[PDB]
Amino acid sequence: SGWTFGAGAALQIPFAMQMAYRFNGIGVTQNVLYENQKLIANQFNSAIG
Amino acid sequence: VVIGIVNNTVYDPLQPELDSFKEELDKYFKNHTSP
Amino acid sequence: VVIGIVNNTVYDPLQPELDSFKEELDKYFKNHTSP
Ligand SMILES: *[C@@H]1O[C@H](CO)[C@@H](O[C@@H]2O[C@H](CO)[C@@H](O[C@@H]3O[C@H](CO)[C@@H](O)[C@H](O)[C@@H]3O)[C@H](O)[C@H]2NC(C)=O)[C@H](O)[C@H]1NC(C)=O
Ligand SMILES: *[C@@H]1O[C@H](CO)[C@@H](O[C@@H]2O[C@H](CO)[C@@H](O)[C@H](O)[C@H]2NC(C)=O)[C@H](O)[C@H]1NC(C)=O
Ligand SMILES: *[C@@H]1O[C@H](CO)[C@@H](O[C@@H]2O[C@H](CO)[C@@H](O)[C@H](O)[C@H]2NC(C)=O)[C@H](O)[C@H]1NC(C)=O
Ligand SMILES: *[C@@H]1O[C@H](CO)[C@@H](O)[C@H](O)[C@H]1NC(C)=O
Ligand SMILES: *[C@@H]1O[C@H](CO)[C@@H](O)[C@H](O)[C@H]1NC(C)=O
Repeated sequence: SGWTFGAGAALQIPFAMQMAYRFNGIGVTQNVLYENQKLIANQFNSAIG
Repeated sequence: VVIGIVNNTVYDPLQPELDSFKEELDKYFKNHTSP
Repeated sequence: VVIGIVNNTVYDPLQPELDSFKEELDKYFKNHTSP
């Protein structure tokens, strides 16, 4: 549900396109996530291990 | 390259101010051909 | 539906362009009007 559940009703959102909202708030356009969706996932999967 | 892309049409916004001008620009070409 | 709205004119940025391109075509269109 993203951050929407801490500020009212809870609205769902696909997780693949929720990181695009977090990337947008940093200063990088949201296209760079979809270009490297597989590369970013492996970096997060490996760093959590 | 992106996963989940879908097919659709993106509306050109120059055309609405030019499609009416297509009845103007192209017709002006045809405006003097016949006479 | 808006309280306090006012009347004015919003000049499109294509207005100098139409006076330089559309009118240039019109100038070209008017060039063949006399003959
Ligand atoms: C911005 O411009 C528009 C259009 O020029 C103005 O709308 C016009 O407002 C007048 C108000 O007096 C309308 O006159 C009305 O005429 C009817 C009869 O048709 C009469 O029964 C009413 O008592 C009134 O006198 C006029 O029709 C109307 N024109 C259009 C095209 O809607 C508008 O008032 C202007 N903005 C401001 C803040 O004045
Ligand atoms: C950007 O950095 C990432 C992270 O190192 C690079 O991905 C690695 O690239 C090497 C080079 O072949 C591979 O051996 C690794 O397996 C890659 N890591 C993963 C998790 O896939 C990526 O190549 C870099 N991009 C550029 C353009 O240099
Ligand atoms: C979206 O449109 C493209 C463009 O036609 C589709 O790509 C075609 O895919 C078929 C396979 O079923 C190929 O035989 C065609 O040659 C492709 N077209 C081109 C121009 O290469 C694409 O399949 C469409 N997306 C979906 C989900 O149907
Ligand atoms: C053709 O040109 C004349 C001006 O000579 C104009 O009045 C007329 O509207 C034009 N025709 C069209 C279809 O716009
Ligand atoms: C108008 O047409 C004549 C005829 O060929 C040409 O010589 C002249 O250059 C044209 N005018 C413009 C502004 O192009």
